[PDB]
Amino acid sequence: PQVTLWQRPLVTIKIGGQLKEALLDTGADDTVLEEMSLPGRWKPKMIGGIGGFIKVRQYDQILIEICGHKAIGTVLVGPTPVNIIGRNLLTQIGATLNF
Amino acid sequence: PQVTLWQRPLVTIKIGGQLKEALLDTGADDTVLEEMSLPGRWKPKMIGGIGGFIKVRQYDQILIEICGHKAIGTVLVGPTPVNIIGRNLLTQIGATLNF
Ligand SMILES: O=C1N(Cc2ccc(CO)cc2)[C@H](Cc2ccccc2)[C@H](O)[C@@H](O)[C@@H](Cc2ccccc2)N1Cc1ccc(CO)cc1
Repeated sequence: PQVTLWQRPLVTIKIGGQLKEALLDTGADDTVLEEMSLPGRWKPKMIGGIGGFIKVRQYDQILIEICGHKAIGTVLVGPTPVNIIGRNLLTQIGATLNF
Repeated sequence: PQVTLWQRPLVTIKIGGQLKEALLDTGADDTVLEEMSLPGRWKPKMIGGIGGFIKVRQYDQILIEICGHKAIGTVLVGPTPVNIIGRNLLTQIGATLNF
């Protein structure tokens, strides 16, 4: 769909059986989700944002369905205030930015 | 321009006589720029991100030129590590997200 930016560009995702809303975020290189139940192995990573750094657990090869579209990739889970879909998955879904 | 997201979507901007590069960011409601010299005065605000909060100065009715396109809006100037163009100006240059 084409999304104007008058309102935050929020999408529904299903990950790990659960349904969330997430922000489409061209400024994030990676995806980061608030804290959740994901099975399996992960690694601690820390990421920096505005405001400072958080510690995050990195899960690889996670399937996400985002709007109708299905991607697989790394998701970082951690204390974010918002769920962010960043460019590692945006390029799989084929999102583009236009002006 | 149509911009795919395999690299960070950066553009050149001109603000207050100075040239800078900034990130086009759909996750960000507002524009926040690294510390620089701007005329006029300003109001102090606090914004929160990952990591937490920062203290910034709001300037309003600032002219920015972002690729060939001029826009006026509020700009937050503060200790961000990256210059960010958020939705308040992305709206004025007519940016859309498409997938
Ligand atoms: O911290 C933010 N990161 C940090 C970030 C870093 C890494 C990842 C995973 O790779 C995800 C997010 C981005 C901007 C940025 C990039 C790199 C370094 C520093 C900053 C993001 O792209 C922006 O959308 C919001 C995301 C956000 C939005 C709401 C609440 C929390 C987080 N922010 C914060 C932000 C908030 C308000 C404004 C002004 O309105 C601008 C930025």
